[PDB]
Amino acid sequence: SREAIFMVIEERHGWDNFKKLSSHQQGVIMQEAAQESLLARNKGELHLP
Amino acid sequence: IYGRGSLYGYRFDGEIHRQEAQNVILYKEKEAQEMAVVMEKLEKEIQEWLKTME
Amino acid sequence: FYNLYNFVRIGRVSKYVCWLSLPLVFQRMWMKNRATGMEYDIDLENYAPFEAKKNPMHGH
Amino acid sequence: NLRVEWEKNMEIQKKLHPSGLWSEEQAFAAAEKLGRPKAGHPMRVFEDGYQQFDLKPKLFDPD
Repeated sequence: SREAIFMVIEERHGWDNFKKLSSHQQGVIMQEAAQESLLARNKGELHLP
Repeated sequence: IYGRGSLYGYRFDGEIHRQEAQNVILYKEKEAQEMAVVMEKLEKEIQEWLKTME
Repeated sequence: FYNLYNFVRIGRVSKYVCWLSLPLVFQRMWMKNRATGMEYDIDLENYAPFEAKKNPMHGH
Repeated sequence: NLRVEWEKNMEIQKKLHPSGLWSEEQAFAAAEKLGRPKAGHPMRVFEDGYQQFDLKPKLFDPD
């Protein structure tokens, strides 16, 4: 889940800016990214290639 | 978790929030730099006015 | 305390109702800590400060 | 301590209004930034029946 989270983050927000934020907002964005990845709206909600 | 009020981590920490101390240092430097100029100007004005009238 | 709770034992309605206002205490205990460090927008705080003085939109 | 330190550091460099006071410059700048209406003076002391019990009323004067 970390891999997908940080992929989403670096695509959407950036790793440096993410590092600059607080641990709380870091966790908030991480949870949003985890939800975006678990959902997989683009894969038709399917964790397959 | 209970004392922070956050389930993930602390808040108002980070370079976005830590940099404000250095920003205050720079702002205070600028403020004193301008205040010394203003005080010198006002002191020259007063030293002129008093010794002209008083 | 034993006297008070020995009388609580004898009640009929208060001993099962007057405790239902107590979770609200923990609600405040939690929300206060949530608010002690809540991150907010500087622009909205400067434009719409809550109960700040000398706001002409309030009247003073 | 983190919150109040950040708040004080922003109050010093005039990025944030002082504690308990609504500052004009910061509010006008925030309104310009957010594209919102500026904080006006919507009150009307000369409205009918507002300062009738006022011993020291305010006089109308077109400036």
